[PDB]
Amino acid sequence: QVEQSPSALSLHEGTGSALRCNFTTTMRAVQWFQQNSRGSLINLFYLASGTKENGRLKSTFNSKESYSTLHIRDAQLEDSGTYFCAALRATNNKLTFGQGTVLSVIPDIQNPDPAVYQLRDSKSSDKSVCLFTDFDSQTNVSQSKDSDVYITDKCVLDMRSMDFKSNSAVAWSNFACANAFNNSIIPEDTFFPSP
Amino acid sequence: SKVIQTPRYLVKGQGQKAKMRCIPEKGHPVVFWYQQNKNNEFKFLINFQNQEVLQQIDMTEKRFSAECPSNSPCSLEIQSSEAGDSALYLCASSLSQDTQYFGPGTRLLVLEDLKNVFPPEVAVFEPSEAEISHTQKATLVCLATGFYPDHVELSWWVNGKEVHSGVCTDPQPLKEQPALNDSRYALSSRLRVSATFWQNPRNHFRCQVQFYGLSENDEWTQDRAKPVTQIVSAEAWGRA
Repeated sequence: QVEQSPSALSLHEGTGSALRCNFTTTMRAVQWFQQNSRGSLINLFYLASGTKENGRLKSTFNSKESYSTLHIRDAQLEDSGTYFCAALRATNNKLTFGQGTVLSVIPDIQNPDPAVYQLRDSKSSDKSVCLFTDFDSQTNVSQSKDSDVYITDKCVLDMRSMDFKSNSAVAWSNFACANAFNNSIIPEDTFFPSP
Repeated sequence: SKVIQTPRYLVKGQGQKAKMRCIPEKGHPVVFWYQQNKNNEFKFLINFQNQEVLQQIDMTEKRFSAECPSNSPCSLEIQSSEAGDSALYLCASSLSQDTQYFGPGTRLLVLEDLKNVFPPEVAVFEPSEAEISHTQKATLVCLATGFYPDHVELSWWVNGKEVHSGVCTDPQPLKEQPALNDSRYALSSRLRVSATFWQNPRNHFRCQVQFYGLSENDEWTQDRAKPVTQIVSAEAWGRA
């Protein structure tokens, strides 16, 4: 079988790290995958020996030494996902998977502008949601403590043409935006439009 | 390398039959089936070369029938569906050449019955004026609510084309009623555009949710509309 490490990983955008897989029996080959949010296993590498490169990824495999590494450099949001190594036994065409590395890339917010806005339904004016947006990645969004209040985790979107990234979280219920996110710790300077 | 698997999601009640198909790119005669659970453990199920099985899980653990007929898609089928079957069924293929290429898989969920299955309701919320004048940008928010199970795929469409830039969708739906293991779900997504783009009333925005529910085969004996696989959408036009 296999021992993959780390189990979980947080990289700031632009930084790098290495995943490792030790094999506790002798393997003849290894494959590395990235599983995206869609659940798609995307092939990164296949190796029977040596070292290969593939963009910002590097991979090494040594059968005698019984390990493989996967190096990520200059981490991009797109790198987020769960990485697996999988090996073929030397003496069985079935792959044995490592436990996985869950990789989170922390987006670099260039110009934080924390705010909470209220948005109305296109169809019905009375329905509305609250959008907390433009805070830097240091901020965390806490779930609601009230059962009639819904608060999503934070999500980073990337407007590529403008080279602009922004975090946001959504809250709604069946109330006031001014206190929708109160159980979270939000920047002191957070803009609360005066509607 | 371009493996096909259908359906992308499957929901079944206990004791029902669960069938999924795989179609390897031609040139690949070797087909593998793997099961991935929610703790990310993979379990090899079976291996085919041509129409012949090479390897297989332990016989006393085998819960499925499977075959790769000539000129037909590989199928894998569970006859008496049970909760413990709920998982991501992955199909892979290879050509000698040892590399395995995976399909997008079939996400199977098994419930006591199909009575709590509900399609999503979908709504689009328009950017606030305050955000526009403060940031020169405009975020639209889509809410998909009251669906069960969480078998959905949300996409955004701008003037008839699918967009990915400026979009972010929750990784995890939330439970409308966390106390109930039977709770319905909600999901949010944002699409952000420049103020000028939003303010051009010639621009059209649609939030589309593909829901995976019951098929013609499932028996619906209930007062409400059979919650079949369907698309639900909500839209908005740009606004000066």
